[PDB]
Amino acid sequence: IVGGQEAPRSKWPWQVSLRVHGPYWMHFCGGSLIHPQWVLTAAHCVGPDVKDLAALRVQLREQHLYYQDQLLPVSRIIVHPQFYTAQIGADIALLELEEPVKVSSHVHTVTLPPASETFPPGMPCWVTGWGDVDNDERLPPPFPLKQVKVPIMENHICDAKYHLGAYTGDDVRIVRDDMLCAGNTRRDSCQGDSGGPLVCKVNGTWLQAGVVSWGEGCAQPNRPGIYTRVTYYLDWIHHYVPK
Amino acid sequence: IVGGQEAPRSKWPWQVSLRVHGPYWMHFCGGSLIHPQWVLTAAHCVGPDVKDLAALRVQLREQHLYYQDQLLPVSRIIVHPQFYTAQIGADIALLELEEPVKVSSHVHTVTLPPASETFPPGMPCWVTGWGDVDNDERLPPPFPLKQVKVPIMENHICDAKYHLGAYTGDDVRIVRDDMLCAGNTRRDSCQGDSGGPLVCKVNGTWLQAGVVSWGEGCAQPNRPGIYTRVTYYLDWIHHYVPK
Amino acid sequence: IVGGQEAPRSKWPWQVSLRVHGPYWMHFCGGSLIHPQWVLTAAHCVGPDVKDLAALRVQLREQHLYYQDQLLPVSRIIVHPQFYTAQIGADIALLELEEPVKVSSHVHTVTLPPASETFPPGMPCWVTGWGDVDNDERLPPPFPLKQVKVPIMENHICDAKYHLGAYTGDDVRIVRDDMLCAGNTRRDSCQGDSGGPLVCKVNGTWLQAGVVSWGEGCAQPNRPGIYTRVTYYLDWIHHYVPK
Amino acid sequence: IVGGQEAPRSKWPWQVSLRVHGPYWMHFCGGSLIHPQWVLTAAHCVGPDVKDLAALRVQLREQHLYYQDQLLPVSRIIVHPQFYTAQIGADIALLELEEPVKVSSHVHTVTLPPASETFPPGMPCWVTGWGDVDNDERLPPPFPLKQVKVPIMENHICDAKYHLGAYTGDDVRIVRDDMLCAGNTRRDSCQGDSGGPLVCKVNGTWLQAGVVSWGEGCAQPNRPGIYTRVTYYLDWIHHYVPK
Ligand SMILES: CC(C)(O)[C@@]1(C(=O)Nc2cccc(C(=O)N3CCC(c4cccc(CN)c4)CC3)c2)OC(C)(C)[C@@](O)(C(=O)Nc2cccc(C(=O)N3CCC(c4cccc(CN)c4)CC3)c2)O1
Ligand SMILES: CC(C)(O)[C@@]1(C(=O)Nc2cccc(C(=O)N3CCC(c4cccc(CN)c4)CC3)c2)OC(C)(C)[C@@](O)(C(=O)Nc2cccc(C(=O)N3CCC(c4cccc(CN)c4)CC3)c2)O1
Ligand SMILES: [Cl-]
Ligand SMILES: [Cl-]
Repeated sequence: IVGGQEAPRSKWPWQVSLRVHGPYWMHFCGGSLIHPQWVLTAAHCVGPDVKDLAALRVQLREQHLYYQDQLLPVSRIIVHPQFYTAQIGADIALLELEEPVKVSSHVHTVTLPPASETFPPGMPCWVTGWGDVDNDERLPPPFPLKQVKVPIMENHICDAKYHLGAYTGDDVRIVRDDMLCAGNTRRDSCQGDSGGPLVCKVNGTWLQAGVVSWGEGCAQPNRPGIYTRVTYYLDWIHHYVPK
Repeated sequence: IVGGQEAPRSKWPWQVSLRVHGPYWMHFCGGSLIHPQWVLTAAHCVGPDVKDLAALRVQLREQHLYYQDQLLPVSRIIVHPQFYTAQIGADIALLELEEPVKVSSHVHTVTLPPASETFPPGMPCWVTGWGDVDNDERLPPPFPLKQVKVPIMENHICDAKYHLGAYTGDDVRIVRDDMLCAGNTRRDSCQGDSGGPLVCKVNGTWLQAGVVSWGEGCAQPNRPGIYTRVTYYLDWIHHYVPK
Repeated sequence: IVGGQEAPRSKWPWQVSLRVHGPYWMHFCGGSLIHPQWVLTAAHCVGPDVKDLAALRVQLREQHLYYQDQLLPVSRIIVHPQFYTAQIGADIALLELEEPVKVSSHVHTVTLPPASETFPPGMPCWVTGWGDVDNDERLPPPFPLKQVKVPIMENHICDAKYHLGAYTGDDVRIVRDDMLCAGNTRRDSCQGDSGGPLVCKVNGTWLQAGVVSWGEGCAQPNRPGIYTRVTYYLDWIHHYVPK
Repeated sequence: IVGGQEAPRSKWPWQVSLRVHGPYWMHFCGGSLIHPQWVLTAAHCVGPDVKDLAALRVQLREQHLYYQDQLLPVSRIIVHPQFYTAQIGADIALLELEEPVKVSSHVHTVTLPPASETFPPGMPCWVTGWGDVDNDERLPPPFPLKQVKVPIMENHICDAKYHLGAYTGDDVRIVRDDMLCAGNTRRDSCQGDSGGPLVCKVNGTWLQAGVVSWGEGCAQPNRPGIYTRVTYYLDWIHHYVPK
C-alpha cells in the first residue's frame, strides 16, 4: 500500500495473507474471506499454471505478518477458466479451506455486492494489505497491515489515461469491462497487495467491489490501479460458494 | 538462445541488436533488417509506453556484442497500434533508420514471406540472438551470436500444450492466430532474443516467418516459444516499408 | 546463529540489539548489557570510521526483533583505540546509554569475569543472537532470538586449525592472544551475531567470556568462530564502566 | 581504475588478467609478468586459503577482456607465508606458469626495482587494469584495459590521513612499512584492479613499485590507495624467480 497508514486492529476482519513455503512461510498475495470455508483472491497469485497445494497456506487477519502465525491448509484452488494474464482479465480465484473457520468480531467474512452495483466515482473505497509501500520498496518489519482510501475513477476515463504516453490505439481497449480503476499518485495498492480487497461502504455495509489485480507501476502519473470487478464474476463465484 | 551454438560469421547477415543508452549502449532486443532503411522487431521491446529515440540505437550484424560497435541512430519507431502486451498479440514493431545501410554479403536484408506462405509443421527453422542461454542465465562474455534449429509446430498443438498443467479452460485460446510456435525443451529462444527473427529456408531461400515474442520461461515442458507470425502482418509492414 | 534454536523468554536477559537508522531501525549487531548504563559490543560494528550517534539505537532483550520495539538512544560510543580490523584485534567497544536501564528479571546485566578467570577447553558456553542461520542465509521472520552451545577451544589448537588448508606459515599467528575460539562445523555464531556475548556458567554463575568478533565463514571445517577475549580487556572496560 | 582513460595498445606489455572458472573464465584480479614463467600478483586474490589450481588461468596482455582469450594454465601458487589479510600486510604472491611465454614488443616482463628505491612523492607512476570505474560500478563491455596516473604520497602522510575520521589511535599504525600509498579522489585503482602493477618511470625505465592491494573504498576523501611495496619483498621473490 502506497500512501495511507497502519490499519486499526478492529478494521478489515476479512483480510487474509497467502503464504508460500520456502525458508519460511512467506507472504506473496492478499485475499479476502467471503465465507468460512472460502477465500477470494486474484488468479495471477496462484495461476495460470497448476501449483502444489501443500506449498500454499492461508493466514487469517493479523495486525503484523509472521509474529503469531497459525497457518491454514488449503484443499482446492479454483481459478477462473478464462484466466491467462491480468491484462487480458478474469483475474479471480477461490481457495477452499480444509476446515471452516470460526467467525468473530476480529475475524469474519466480507459481503459481496449485489449484481446491480457499479461503484461510481466518489464512492468511499479502501484497499488494504501488506504489499510494498512504493515502487521497489518492501514493507519494513514489523509488517503492519496497511490501508488507504482510494478514489474510484470511471472505466472510460481510466482507459483513456492508460492511452496517454502510449502507442496503443485509442480504440484499443486497455481497461476492460470486467475491471475497475482506482487510486492516484499519492494512494494506490502495490506489489504484495494483489488478491486483496477493494471495499466500499454502501448503506453502512462494507462491500467488496474489487480484487487488487494490476497497474503500470504503483502511484505513477496517469496509471491508476486496476482491480477485478467482482460484480462481473458473482455467477462464477456462486457456482462454488454458498449463500 | 537455449541449446544452440555460436553462429558462423557468414550466416544471419540480417541480424541486428538494439541498444539502450546507460553506462554503455546495452543490448536489450534483437531485430531483422528487412529493407535498407528498416528493422523489424517486437513491439514489447519498445512499447507500449512511448520512449525517447535518442536513447535508442541499432547495431548491424556483429559476431560479438560490444567489440566493434558502429551504432546507427533511429528516425522513427512504429509500434503496431493494437499492441498492449505480448500475450494479447500484435507484438510487432518497425524502426526506420536515419540512413540506408550500404548492403553487402556480410550485411544484407532478409526476405519477408509472401502472404500465401504456410510454413508447414515440422519444417526446420532457425532463430538467432544474444539472449540468455537458459532460465535466468546470461550469455557470457564475449557475447557470441548464437543460433539454434527449432521445428515449427501447428498453433492447435501449441495451444493445447499451453493448456496442459494450467487452469485456463481448454476452449480459451492462449496461442492466438497472429502467433506461431516453435521449439521444445532442448531448443528455444530466450530473454534478450526478443524481436529477433525466426527464419526458414524454403525452396532454397531464407524467409522470415517469425519475430521472437514470448513464452512461459525458456525450454520448459509443454511451453514452446511463441513468435509473432509475420504473414499475418505483411500488409501492415508494407504500409510503411517499400516493396 | 548456526545450528542452534530459539531461546526461552527467561534466558539471556542481557542480550541487546543495535539498530541503524534507514527505512526502519534495522538490526546490524548484538551487544551485552554489562552495567545499567553500558553495553559491550564489537568495535567492528561501529568503527573504525567515526559514525553519527543519532543514526544509532539500542534495543534490550526482545524475543522477536521489531515487534515490540522500545529503542534507547546512545550518548557515547567508545571504540578501543588500538582497533582497526577484527583480524588484528582489539575488536571491542562500549556504548553508553543516555539513561540507566531499570533492571528486572527479564532485563538485567551479565557478569564480567575476574581477571584471573581461565575458561578451560571443552567448557560449555553459549552464544546468542539474531544473525544468519547459515552462510548467506538470513534469519527468517519473525526473527526469534537464537542460542547455541559451543565448546571453548584453546588458542593454540584454534590457531593451528586456521593454518590447515592455508598458505600462511605455521609460525605466523592468526588467532591472537586477545582472542578466544569456540564452535565447530555444526554450532557457531554468524553475521549479525557480531558484538554479542559468549557466556559460560561457572560455579553456578553466568560469566561473559567473549564478544562475537570474526571467523572464516560460519561453521566451516577447521575454522572455528573467533571471539574477543573479555578478560584481556577488563582494565580497559573498567576505565569507563563502574565496578 | 577510477579516472584516467583507455590504455594504448603499445603500453603496459606486462599486464595480466587472472581468471576463475565458472559459467566462463572470469577476470577477478590483475597481475604482472616479471619473468617468462612468473607472474606477480596480490596474495588476497589467491589466498590465504589453498584453492584448486585447475580453476585458475592467466591471460597475457589483451586490449579487451574476453574477446581473444588464450588462457594459460598455472603449475604453482606461491603466497607470502606471512600473509593473512591485506591490512596486516605481506599482500604478495607469485604464480608460476606451466610453460614459459614468448616475449615480444607487445608482451614482455616488467623490471623490478633495486632495493634502494623509495619512490618519493612526485615520481610519475601509473596503475592499470580492468577493475571497477567507481565504487560499485563495473567496467562496461567491451572491457578495455584502463590506466591512470596517480600521485605517490609519503607513508607517514598517508597513515595520518587514514586516522582522520577514525577512532583508531594516532600511534597505532594503519599504513605499514611494507606498504605504499598513491591516488586521490579523482585517480585511484579499484576492485578488480587488485594484484596489478603500480609502475613508475625512473631513468627512462619502467619499474614496478607496487601491487594493488587495498584501500577504504575507491577515490574517497582522505583514503588513498594502498599498495604492497615491492622493494620490501625482493628477497622473497628472488627465492623463486631467477635474475
Ligand atoms: C512478467 C512480466 C514482466 O513479463 C509481466 C509484467 O509484469 N508486466 C507488466 C504489465 C503491466 C504492468 C506491469 C507493472 O508495472 N507491474 C508492477 C506493478 C504491479 C502491480 C501489482 C499490484 C497492484 C498494482 C496496482 N498499483 C500493480 C503490476 C505489475 C507489469 O509482463 C506482462 C504484462 C506480459 C505480464 O503480466 C505477464 O503476463 N508476463 C508473462 C506472461 C507469460 C509468460 C511470461 C514469462 O514467463 N516470460 C516472459 C517471456 C520470456 C521470454 C522472452 C522471450 C522469448 C521467450 C521464448 N520462449 C520467452 C520468458 C519469461 C511472462 O507480466
Ligand atoms: C570481507 C570484509 C568485508 O570483511 C573485509 C573488507 O572488505 N574490509 C575492508 C577493509 C578495508 C577497506 C575495505 C574496502 O572498502 N574495500 C573496497 C575497496 C577495495 C579496494 C580494492 C582494490 C584497490 C583499492 C584501492 N582503492 C581498494 C578494498 C576493500 C574493506 O573486511 C576486512 C577488512 C576485515 C577484510 O579485509 C577481511 O580480511 N575479511 C575477512 C577476513 C577473514 C574472514 C572473513 C569472513 O569470512 N567473514 C567475516 C566474518 C564473518 C563472521 C562474522 C561474525 C561472526 C562470525 C563467526 N564465525 C563470522 C564471516 C565472513 C573476512 O575484508
Ligand atoms: Cl497453424
Ligand atoms: Cl588459551
